[PDB]
Amino acid sequence: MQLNSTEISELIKQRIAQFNVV
Amino acid sequence: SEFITVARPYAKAAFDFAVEHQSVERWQDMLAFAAEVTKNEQMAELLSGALAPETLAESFIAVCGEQLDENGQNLIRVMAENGRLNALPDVLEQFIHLRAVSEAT
Repeated sequence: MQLNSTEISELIKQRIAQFNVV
Repeated sequence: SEFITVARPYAKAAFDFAVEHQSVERWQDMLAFAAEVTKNEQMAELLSGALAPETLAESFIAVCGEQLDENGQNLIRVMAENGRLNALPDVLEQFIHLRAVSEAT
């Protein structure tokens, strides 16, 4: 399922490794 | 402010890239020490003090002894941004299993 905190994984992967790189 | 479910993806999303850059090995310590300080009476209150994530975001990476790579600083802020930076152990337990899954296939 993609909508609750459990799906934020992909958003995390982009911020956890590339937060200050947007 | 209790998104315990956010730790599940945090432990994995933070592991996904930690594997590509071979960080998982040294990365395990960062999460182990981070999860240990979040479940510390004094650190627990310091983290859950106000709605502002900054007070607990930089305070956490600092008490660790600045021993966290870029992702360690990016994760704690995002984790605080969601009003649940104190859920570091919530992700640690999940991350330990991810290693067993990676150390099995």
